[PDB]
Amino acid sequence: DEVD
Amino acid sequence: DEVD
Amino acid sequence: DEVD
Amino acid sequence: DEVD
Amino acid sequence: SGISLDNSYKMDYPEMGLCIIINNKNFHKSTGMTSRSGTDVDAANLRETFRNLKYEVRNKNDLTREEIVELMRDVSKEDHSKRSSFVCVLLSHGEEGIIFGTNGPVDLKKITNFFRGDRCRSLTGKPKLFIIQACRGTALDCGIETHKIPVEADFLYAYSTAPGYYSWRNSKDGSWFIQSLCAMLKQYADKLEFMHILTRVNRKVATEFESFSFDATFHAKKQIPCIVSMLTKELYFYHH
Amino acid sequence: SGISLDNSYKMDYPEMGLCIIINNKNFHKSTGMTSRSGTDVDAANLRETFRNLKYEVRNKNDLTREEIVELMRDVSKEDHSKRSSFVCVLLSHGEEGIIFGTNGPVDLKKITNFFRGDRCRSLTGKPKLFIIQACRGTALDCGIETHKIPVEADFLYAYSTAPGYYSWRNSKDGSWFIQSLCAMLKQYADKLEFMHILTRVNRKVATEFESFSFDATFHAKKQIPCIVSMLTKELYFYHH
Amino acid sequence: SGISLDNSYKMDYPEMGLCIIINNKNFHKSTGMTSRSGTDVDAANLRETFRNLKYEVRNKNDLTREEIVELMRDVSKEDHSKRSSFVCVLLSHGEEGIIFGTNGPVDLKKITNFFRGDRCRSLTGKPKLFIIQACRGTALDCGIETHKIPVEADFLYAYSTAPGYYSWRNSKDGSWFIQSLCAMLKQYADKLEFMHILTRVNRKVATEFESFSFDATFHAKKQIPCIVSMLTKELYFYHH
Amino acid sequence: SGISLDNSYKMDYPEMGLCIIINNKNFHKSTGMTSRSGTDVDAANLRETFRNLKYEVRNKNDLTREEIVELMRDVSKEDHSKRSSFVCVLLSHGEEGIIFGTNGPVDLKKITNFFRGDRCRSLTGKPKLFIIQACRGTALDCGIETHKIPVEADFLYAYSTAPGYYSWRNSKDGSWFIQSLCAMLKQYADKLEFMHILTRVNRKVATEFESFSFDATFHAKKQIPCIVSMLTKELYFYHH
Repeated sequence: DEVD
Repeated sequence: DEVD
Repeated sequence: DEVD
Repeated sequence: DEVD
Repeated sequence: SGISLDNSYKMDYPEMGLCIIINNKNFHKSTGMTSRSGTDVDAANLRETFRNLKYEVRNKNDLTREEIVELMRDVSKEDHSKRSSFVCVLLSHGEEGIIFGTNGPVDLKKITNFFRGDRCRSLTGKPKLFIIQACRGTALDCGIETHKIPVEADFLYAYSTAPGYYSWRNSKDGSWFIQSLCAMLKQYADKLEFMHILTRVNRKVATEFESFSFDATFHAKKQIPCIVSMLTKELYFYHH
Repeated sequence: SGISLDNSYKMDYPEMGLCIIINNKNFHKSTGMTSRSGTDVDAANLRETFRNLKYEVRNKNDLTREEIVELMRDVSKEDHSKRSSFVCVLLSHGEEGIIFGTNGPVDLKKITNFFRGDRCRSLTGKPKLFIIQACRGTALDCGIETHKIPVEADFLYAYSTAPGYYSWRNSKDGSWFIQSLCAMLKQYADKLEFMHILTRVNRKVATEFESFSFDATFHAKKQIPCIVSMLTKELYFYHH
Repeated sequence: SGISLDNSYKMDYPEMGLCIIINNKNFHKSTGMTSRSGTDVDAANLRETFRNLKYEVRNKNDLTREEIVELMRDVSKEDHSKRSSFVCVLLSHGEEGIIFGTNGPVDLKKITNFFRGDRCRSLTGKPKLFIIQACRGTALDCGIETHKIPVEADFLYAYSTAPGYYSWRNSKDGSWFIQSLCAMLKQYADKLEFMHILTRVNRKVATEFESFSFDATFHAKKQIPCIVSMLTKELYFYHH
Repeated sequence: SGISLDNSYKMDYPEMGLCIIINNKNFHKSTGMTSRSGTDVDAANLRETFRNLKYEVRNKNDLTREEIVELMRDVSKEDHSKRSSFVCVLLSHGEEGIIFGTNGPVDLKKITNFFRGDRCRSLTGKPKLFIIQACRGTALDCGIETHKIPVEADFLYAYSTAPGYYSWRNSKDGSWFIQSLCAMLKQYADKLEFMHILTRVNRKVATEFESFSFDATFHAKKQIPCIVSMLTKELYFYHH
């Protein structure tokens, strides 16, 4: 999971 | 009220 | 096919 | 007609 | 174009179709049949109801058995190519499978056969609705406290009462069934699918009406209409 | 609380109800009736279909006319207070208004009468569905190219064929009607109202099936099921 | 029991919930803000509309920024366990993300934060609707010819106008948005899902209204409401 | 013809319309922006999803801010007369009101303005859908236990996250929002109205996803998409  |  |  |  | 579904009848033809109303109130003395007081209210209610649905309404009054057959035969010979459907309302005395002309019986099968898929080609694949207000027998409901397609396909018979039972008519307000049918079409024709409208008609007749008679035999009786569907698609009177 | 509508049957009782399946395949030699090959496929299809709908399914095979009457009478005497509905599926030979036990005829009216609003009080106001796969006559469809409530209320008779017509059954796949009914319930029971599911069943039977027979008289024939509704509310098998 | 679906909010709790209407018409002279003529018509229209939806309506008039915050904080501290939802209508002057108290600005985020999933536990999982009639900027639309859940979930912000735009109000009939919202709720609350009702509100405002002003800059202008949904289920005001 | 309703967009034009997918995965080193691992899965999922909806899909990868503007300007100059709608999907880094080209920011308003009712006449009155997978800020959701028409009308902005919040993307499965959107369109595009599909997307993202991070600050976080509708009619991807 990563943020944009 | 009457019947047919 | 058959009838009942 | 008026604005809020 | 996008995904297309074929679950509903195309009701956007140039014309909605004909709505033939056969209203038999006065019968020949020789038949021994009583006058059907209140049936004119039904005929008028139906005319207004179907007019609002954009049907070409044709009201016919006191037709003999020969006239009924001739009328239906002529209508079935018309070109219905630009019409979305066909509606026929029968208001008269009757027995199971029979509707009475002013001078005698007419086999319901004879009338409907004129519109069979193979006999009225311009109506093939289109909904053929027969609304029947007439007795289907002499039983009384006492109630209880609280490639090819079948030639018989695309027909809907909206009977006023259950098989084998009498059908009730109020001399002032009209028949219980027609009163309810018109009321539900007026309120839901632009919202609900036809079977759902007819289901509400069943509820209205079943719950809001009860007979009142000086003869105990005919007093406090109930009625439940009978929807007989051979339709193959959902039927909405509105489109777009 | 907010606005409440009473347009649909309450199907959230602790139990959905019983689903009685009477499967008559083998008949007594004395009756002269042929075995109904393919009916076991129907019985199995129905059992699985109604199991997924959470009905308490009870499959009965080869019952005599006395056993059918005794069974239905016993079932109607049960306490259905915690059940939302009742379903009875009849798979057998038949005539208009008759279903055949292994040793003789049973009046359909006799069976359904046990569940009348005034006779089976724990089912009053609840949907009573009768699914009937049997002939209703000997006609063949050639097709065409391209306070109180009525005791008869809340019944739905899903007939496999039109009145007066034979009903078709494939010896390997089962009856056209049951095959289609199960397929539509499987795909739409959690989405559509029952009448709309039955309408799709009518379309499937009417368009996807055509008889193949070595006897020209019985070859290339069609069938249209017949939905007979005395229901007073919309029927959804799902809730919430 | 039968198959159960969880696609719609449970709106059958003992109470529908509170409907707080903050109606700011008169502002302190020191702010330099004009009186909002016509807003009382909106407040009254909303009170009647939500009353018919069975909401516990609480009308508040001319609240300071401190009073607005205190009110919302107190309301968020109430026990909403027996309530199906929460509705807050804000009628006042505004800017993007701001609603004006009679004496100054109130951050919209500050108000809504009191009802977050983690701050108002008795409203967790229940629809929190914020209807906002206020400007969101100074732009004019000229138109054209012919385990856990997010704390921000279950909120619906029904804005009267697009982001960055002024919002229109008629001094006699009330705001275009509230007039339309009440009309659509009155006609469809017992039939359609909320988003579909709001879509009809968008159509009504977009097509039936156009400004008339003696100042060419503000003349012949249009408006489109803005539905901002963080709802997770379908919302029907009726049940059963 | 019969009664006609104008409550849904006409989606039966010869073509459904264009579906422009701008997929920015690799950014110029000078910007200091990280690569968006998993975005190719999103782009592929979207291409397949819209292909099944009969849209003319055009996938664009790693466009500079100048290329994005040039592309959207060119697309808005095309003749959309025979198209039912327009869809634009933006997959990239972002801030509130900004989408990032590979070499810098692009004002979202600049892109959408090309399709305004008065600027792209062949799309006037047709749904213009903008699906945006990008951050809208740096906030994290911790969650909680258990005549004329407006130029801004007919736009729908389906944002992946709430205003001011980060948007989550899984490096292997793709973004939470796009994964959910494609899954819901696949299951319901031929059954439900668009807003209802998006509501199910909100539920899926809100309930089925939770972040896992080695950094406590970014661990166990939630997300709720944000539907921003300026649509004036119901939108169904299917017709007839």
